[PDB]
Amino acid sequence: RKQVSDGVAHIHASFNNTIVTITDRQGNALGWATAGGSGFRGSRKSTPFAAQVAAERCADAVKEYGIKNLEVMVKGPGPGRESTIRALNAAGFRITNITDVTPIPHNGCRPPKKRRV
Amino acid sequence: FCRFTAEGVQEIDYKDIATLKNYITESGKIVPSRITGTRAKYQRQLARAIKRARYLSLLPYTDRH
Amino acid sequence: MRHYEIVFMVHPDQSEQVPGMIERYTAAITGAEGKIHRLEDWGRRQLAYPINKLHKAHYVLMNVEAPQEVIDELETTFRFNDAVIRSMVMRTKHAVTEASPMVKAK
Amino acid sequence: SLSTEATAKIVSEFGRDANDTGSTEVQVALLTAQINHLQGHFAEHKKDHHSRRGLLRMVSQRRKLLDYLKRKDVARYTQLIERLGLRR
Amino acid sequence: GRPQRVAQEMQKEIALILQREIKDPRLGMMTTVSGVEMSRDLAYAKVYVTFLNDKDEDAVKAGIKALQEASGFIRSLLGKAMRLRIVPELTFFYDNSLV
RNA sequence: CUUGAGUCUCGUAGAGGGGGGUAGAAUUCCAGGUGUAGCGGUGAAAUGCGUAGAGAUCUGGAGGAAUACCGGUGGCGAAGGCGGCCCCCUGGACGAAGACUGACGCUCAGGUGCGAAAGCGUGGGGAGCAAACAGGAUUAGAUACCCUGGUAGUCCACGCCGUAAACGAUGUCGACUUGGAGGUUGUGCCCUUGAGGCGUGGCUUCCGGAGCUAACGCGUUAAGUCGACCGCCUGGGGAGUAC
Ligand SMILES: [Mg+2]
Ligand SMILES: [Mg+2]
Ligand SMILES: [Mg+2]
Ligand SMILES: [Mg+2]
Ligand SMILES: [Mg+2]
Ligand SMILES: [Mg+2]
Ligand SMILES: [Mg+2]
Ligand SMILES: [Mg+2]
Ligand SMILES: [Mg+2]
Ligand SMILES: [Mg+2]
Ligand SMILES: [Mg+2]
Ligand SMILES: [Mg+2]
Ligand SMILES: [Mg+2]
Ligand SMILES: [Mg+2]
Ligand SMILES: [Mg+2]
Ligand SMILES: [Mg+2]
Ligand SMILES: [Mg+2]
Ligand SMILES: [Mg+2]
Ligand SMILES: [Mg+2]
Ligand SMILES: [Mg+2]
Ligand SMILES: [Mg+2]
Ligand SMILES: [Mg+2]
Repeated sequence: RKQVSDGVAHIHASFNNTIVTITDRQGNALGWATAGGSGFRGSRKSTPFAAQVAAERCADAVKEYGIKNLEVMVKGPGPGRESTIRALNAAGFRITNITDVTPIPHNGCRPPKKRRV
Repeated sequence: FCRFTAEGVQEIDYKDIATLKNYITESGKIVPSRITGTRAKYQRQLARAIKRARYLSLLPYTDRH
Repeated sequence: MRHYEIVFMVHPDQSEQVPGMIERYTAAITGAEGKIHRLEDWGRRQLAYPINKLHKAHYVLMNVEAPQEVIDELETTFRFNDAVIRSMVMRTKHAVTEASPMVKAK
Repeated sequence: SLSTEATAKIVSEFGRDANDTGSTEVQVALLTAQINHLQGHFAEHKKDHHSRRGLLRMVSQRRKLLDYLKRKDVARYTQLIERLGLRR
Repeated sequence: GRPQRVAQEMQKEIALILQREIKDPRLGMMTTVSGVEMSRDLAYAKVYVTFLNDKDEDAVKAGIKALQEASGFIRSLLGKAMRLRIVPELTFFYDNSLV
């Protein structure tokens, strides 16, 4: 409801979903839409088209906060980073920088065993 | 290439931040000798000096802070 | 009787407390029949990452030639003092009496 | 290992002259000095097996040096093994 | 196993080893992978890479060229990573998402 | 006697070993700020998670385990193995120039020690991971593969176990025999000196000559030409089983 006019969009790009959330520069969130919550499931739940649909649905819920300046931070090399980026770029937003911030450990924990498929 | 051999330095100071910044990326991770052309001995010295400088907070570990 | 490079940082809120600690440690290491080949007070500097939600720590360097006993109780004092946030004791095969790059800029 | 002062003193003591570092006597003396010193190390680092391999090697070579000495001239052999308190 | 399950898994693994374990400055652009399709036999696989830089062929050409030249390296990494029998031969293709 | 084998002196490189500290990412959890209906998962699904407010996001804290980048067709170690940084104790290797000892050597049945992982005993710890197990699916069938959970275990201390495709499927030591291209680590001499040139050692990777080999291949780090000692083999199965 207020005016910040300079926010940041976290894009959790999972291999099964894509979570876009715009937040105040100090981590306080404003709104969010998901590729799942945009009426998609199964395969389509993780397709770039559904990713851009979710990006636009989330943009349509923060426009009343009055922002068109964004930095975006992407996490997870899932399909649906390119899509949401170009979507929120085609939503009248000005993106100053895009940043890969996926959490990479320095050999922290043992990962789950590989799937035998 | 092999700049340290031209310098002739016995050891690379971890206090020489100006020099060390030329061997880390913006991410803050060490650059392999494969592209800087550094001799293996001096690349090991660089790794040790950079890790020491990171400990003393003279260089960042990552770019996320 | 080895050579040591001792670099430690001080809480910036105790910046003027520094020379006291400096001269105290030098007196301790010299009264233990251990020389001192260098001592530089780099002063307040901006950290490259927070340390206990903090920046602008007070760096100070020393170069000593001393026995291991005085060095270990010195690092013990470092541990049990809280005005110092982070210390570092390293060895050196020789004696270094020169200018650190953090004073050549000065 | 041994410091330069310790080795220099042991050479001067058991050797013929200052630069008699090769005699069987000084070799046995250096070996037993290092062994006695390493006893304290292995009293507490009892699972340092690599250093213990090195120690066992030096024990073995002291044994064969002593055997060569006993076979060369038993008088000096006995005098040495009594000056060091060995072979008992 | 079934070629499409292996396709999904190999897409995950190629995306992973493509984001992290690359050093070719020719690569970059947050290179994503839209998917990968492979034959009934797991011997061959075609990856559909999607670039971000301007779609001008001067750059996407160089990207696919670098990918095809590093295919051996990516194949070695895949073979040690994803635990299958034959380490398929990889063929990269620009997925023209803009139609 | 000094040529083998050792000792001393000065140095060099190293994830060699034991002990103690400490740092920074990440996973999990706990407590808050923001913020709302999904999250998670699959080839599709459900079991699972959330309206007590999850997931996502920022801040703070706890705890355990492992150390991205450097990183290497690298290095060290007898082998197994060893990877942040710092200190302490400690083993070996190599080089230069000498000095010293004077065959003190090589191999080794029995013997002694070391010896991945799993496992065992006692106590502690327990984030992640995960046999067994519990579900959800798939399937003719699933007691498998896939999914959600998940105990032992993985971690530490002290003992035990003594086995691996413990592999270079190649015992140790010594001598000799055309080359070429690298890596790594010393070192000598010379040039206006860094740079560069000419040497000379150690270790190591890859082609290949003669020779060898059933062939594949090996090829100065031999599987070539010889010597010393040790281990071992004698058709497949029965069986590394019975006693
Ligand atoms: Mg999927
Ligand atoms: Mg020795
Ligand atoms: Mg070590
Ligand atoms: Mg706990
Ligand atoms: Mg040593
Ligand atoms: Mg003589
Ligand atoms: Mg035997
Ligand atoms: Mg075990
Ligand atoms: Mg049991
Ligand atoms: Mg146990
Ligand atoms: Mg227990
Ligand atoms: Mg699990
Ligand atoms: Mg066997
Ligand atoms: Mg092995
Ligand atoms: Mg065998
Ligand atoms: Mg030989
Ligand atoms: Mg070796
Ligand atoms: Mg060959
Ligand atoms: Mg032979
Ligand atoms: Mg043969
Ligand atoms: Mg038979
Ligand atoms: Mg049996």
